[PDB]
Amino acid sequence: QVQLRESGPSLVKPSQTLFLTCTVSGFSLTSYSVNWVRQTPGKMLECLGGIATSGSTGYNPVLKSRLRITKDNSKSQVSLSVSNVTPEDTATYYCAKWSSRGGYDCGVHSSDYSYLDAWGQGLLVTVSS
Amino acid sequence: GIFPVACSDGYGGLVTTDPKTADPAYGKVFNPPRNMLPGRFTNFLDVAEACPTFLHFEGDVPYVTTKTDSDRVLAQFDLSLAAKHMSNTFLAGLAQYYTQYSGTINLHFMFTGPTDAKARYMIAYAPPGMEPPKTPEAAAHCIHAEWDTGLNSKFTFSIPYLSAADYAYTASDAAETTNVQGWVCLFQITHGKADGDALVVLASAGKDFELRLPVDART
Amino acid sequence: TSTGESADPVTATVENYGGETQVQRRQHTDVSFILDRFVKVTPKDQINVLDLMQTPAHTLVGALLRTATYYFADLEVAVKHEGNLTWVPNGAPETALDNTTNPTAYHKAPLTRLALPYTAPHRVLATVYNGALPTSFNYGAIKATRVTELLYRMKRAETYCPRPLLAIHPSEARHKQKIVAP
Amino acid sequence: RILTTRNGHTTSTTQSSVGVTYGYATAEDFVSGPNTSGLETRVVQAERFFKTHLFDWVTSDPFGRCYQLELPTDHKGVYGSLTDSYAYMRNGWDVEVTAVGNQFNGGCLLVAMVPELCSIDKRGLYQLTLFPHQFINPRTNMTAHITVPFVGVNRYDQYKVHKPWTLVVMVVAPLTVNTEGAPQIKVYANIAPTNVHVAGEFPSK
Amino acid sequence: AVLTQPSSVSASLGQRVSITCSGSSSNIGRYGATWYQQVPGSGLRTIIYGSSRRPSGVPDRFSGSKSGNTVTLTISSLQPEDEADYFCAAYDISTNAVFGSGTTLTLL
Amino acid sequence: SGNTGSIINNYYMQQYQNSMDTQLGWFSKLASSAFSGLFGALLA
Repeated sequence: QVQLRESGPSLVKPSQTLFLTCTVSGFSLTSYSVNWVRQTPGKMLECLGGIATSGSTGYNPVLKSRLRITKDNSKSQVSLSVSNVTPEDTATYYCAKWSSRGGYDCGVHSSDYSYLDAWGQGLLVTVSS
Repeated sequence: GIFPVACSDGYGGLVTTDPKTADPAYGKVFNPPRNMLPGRFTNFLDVAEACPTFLHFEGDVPYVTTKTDSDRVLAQFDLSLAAKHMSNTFLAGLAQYYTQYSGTINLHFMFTGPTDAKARYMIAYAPPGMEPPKTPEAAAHCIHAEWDTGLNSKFTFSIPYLSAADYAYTASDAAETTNVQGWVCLFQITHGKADGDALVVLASAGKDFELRLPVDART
Repeated sequence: TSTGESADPVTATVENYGGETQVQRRQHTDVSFILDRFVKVTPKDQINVLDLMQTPAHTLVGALLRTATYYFADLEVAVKHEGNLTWVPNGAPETALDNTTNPTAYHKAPLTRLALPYTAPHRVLATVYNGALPTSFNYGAIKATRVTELLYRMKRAETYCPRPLLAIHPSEARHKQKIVAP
Repeated sequence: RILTTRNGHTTSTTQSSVGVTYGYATAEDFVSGPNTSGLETRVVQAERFFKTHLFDWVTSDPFGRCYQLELPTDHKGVYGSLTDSYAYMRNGWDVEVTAVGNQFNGGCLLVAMVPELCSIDKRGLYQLTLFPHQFINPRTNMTAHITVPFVGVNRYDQYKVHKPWTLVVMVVAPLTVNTEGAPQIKVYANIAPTNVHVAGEFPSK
Repeated sequence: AVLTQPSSVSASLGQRVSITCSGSSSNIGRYGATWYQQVPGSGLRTIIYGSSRRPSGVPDRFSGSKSGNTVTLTISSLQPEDEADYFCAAYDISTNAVFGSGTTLTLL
Repeated sequence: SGNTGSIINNYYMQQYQNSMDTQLGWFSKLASSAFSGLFGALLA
């Protein structure tokens, strides 16, 4: 069955790079893209971006220049990076799968014929000074 | 008597860029014949115009994957040769050394999807006066081109150089913040079953890309 | 004589009552001669751009350049320097000035005179601009370890659209200046 | 000396004028240069007069009074939306200013289109006749007619950043003469953009 | 969160619940929005995609429709397993999706 | 043309001496258009 396990660091000091990963399991990353969406404490959702099956990907325009997403096509895990975290980046971080080959940008969040069916359990990233 | 001359107090030093041909040492050396040799290019922008190279998009790829929604925007980039999207092409790598260009940069788009899936894209140049376009409907007005995929996939476009100055800089100095040469765009106005089907892009010089005032840079 | 104010030039010619006007010899008041002279310009120590507007306002070439809005000039800079100075073209990187490939020159003599060609992007330059002039009105820039004095020349100038010129306003009538005499 | 003028479908006729004044040229210079790649497209529906109210000079108004309208001002309809909807616009100006003297007001007035004017200083006004001017004395005439071509370092000018021509209408004769004449003489301006061209279209909203 | 959501709505079992999500001309109407669900303590699921469809694996009692610039989620029957946060999310012309606040739906 | 004497031609070509103008396709024409003639009959 398809499932997404996300491993990352928690409790890290602000102004530092964040290395998150979403080990993908159950299917080939080449056939389904993955998108990253976060949830700040309480109730909100600020789309971060995603990586298509192909190398080309996209990010949130207001949060771009501090996001870089790589893809180990063999280990089947996709990674995030956040350049410099601030006490407000704290959120619940998810990784999600689209049903079509390319869903890299925030455009996959609202689509006529494509959805995000598989979601990871989500990691809570805490940063504070 | 002897012929008098007045050695000028000035302009006797080495300019370092002066037609001067240094005087002769160890002459009468006939180098081996190097005539009729292949791949000889007299000047640059003859290779750039003729051998197109890829452009750089998000994730370090030369292609922009078609999104699955019917109407969406693709890769939009500033026009100046220092644009992260052209940071890895021969054209920008060479125009780095020159201070101002005066020519139409030429873009080649070729479709790599299977014959199963068609798609129809458009590219629209937007002058530097107002915010770039964000939708095909709001971008059809400026100079644009539309094309369908078919047996022949390569569709060129000649990005028109039109500016208020006969030449235009190739290095965007930090003073300004919205590029004075305007943005180009690439839109999904509609596609068939092609989702995540790569459209590789190319760059080149046009029929008149003239480059002048070569300068140095740390690179 | 007696014409309306239609902004049309009218000249008496000093013969409209008697006598005949002499054959005035007109030379070295044209725009090339009077603008071909050198002019010291206060130079920023170790780095400075060549903007003809940097010339002092109260000077022959300075004022007779500010008299015209648009001017095309090839410039013959004559710099006194302490070490190798380099001259980058008009649209060039700050880091590019400190290079040997870009034209620099070696300390050879009292002063090193460079013929710097007209390297601006615009059709012609401007002395006043609607909206400080744009940063694009330049003849490159130069950079030495120190520059003791700078000198511009406007070679083969061709100017357009005259601008108001001003003379010093005397405090009393017929303002007098001490003239050279034995 | 009737001068009937015409631009597009708007015509201005003056019963008593002194003569049109060309400035710096008689016709426009070369249009489709090397920069715009020949994508220039001439607009002809935009060459029409527009009325623009300007200062009202009274007896209390001293010699130095200068009122300069930055040239091209806000416009409605063709040539107003155009600058908003096009990039790198070019146009020569035909300018007209009319002050009703009534023939008993001998106060003179000087109107001169100046090249990228920048708030000309009190000293500068004396040698301000160098620019194309018609100085209208109400006894002699009630209107001023000047025409000038597009003059800038740039081949085409983005009117959204800077404006090349500026009307400068100053009271050359000190004060004004109101010896049983007009109480105050308000001056208007029939400006008319002639020979206009545009280069690039904007992405519209 | 940059869209209009009607706080939290409630109803009893076997009652029809309609949650409206009101956006703007650029964000909604051009493209139909999507509807998520988040059980307190667990992750996000997709309930409506394309503003009017269902993902397979979701029961038929969820129905959404789009009108003008507002969409609406209609639970034709409520069940104990349908209590959770409901977010509406939609792609804005700014190239960044704009999310609702979450219509906690509490069963009585 | 300008201030120069130098009856001998420049050693360097014109191209390396200065820059070259490129073609496409007044005030001395205004001074000579000057209304010198007197408006009315000179007598005596």
